[PDB]
Amino acid sequence: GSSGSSGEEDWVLPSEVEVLESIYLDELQVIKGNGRTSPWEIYITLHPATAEDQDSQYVCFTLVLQVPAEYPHEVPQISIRNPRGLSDEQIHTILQVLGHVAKAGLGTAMLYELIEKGKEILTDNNIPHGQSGPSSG
Repeated sequence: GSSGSSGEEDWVLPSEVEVLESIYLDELQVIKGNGRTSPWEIYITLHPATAEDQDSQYVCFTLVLQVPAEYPHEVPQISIRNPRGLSDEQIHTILQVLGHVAKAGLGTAMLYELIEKGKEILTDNNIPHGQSGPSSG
């Protein structure tokens, strides 16, 4: 909703990716597009700083980051893929939070950050849902 006859050939989205590809070369995967939207889809599976991790990571979620054409102007579509251990409830929170970070970091690089948050979030709700019913309420 903004008359945009023409802008500039600048994009920070890629400027940040070129770096991430070096750090999370494998820890994260990036995808390119074509056409007008040419949305860049990126995936990554974060894990808690739990001890057992040393061997295996029971809980894990492939943080999906879909960077549209507007980006950064437009926050990347955040979605939890292959949510292990986490429940519909927990997952819901992860998204809401992760999203907040983006909206707050609009116009500027956020992807990198958005990812970090995911790690922390889980760290807290690492343990799987036990007894049915929220203790607090």
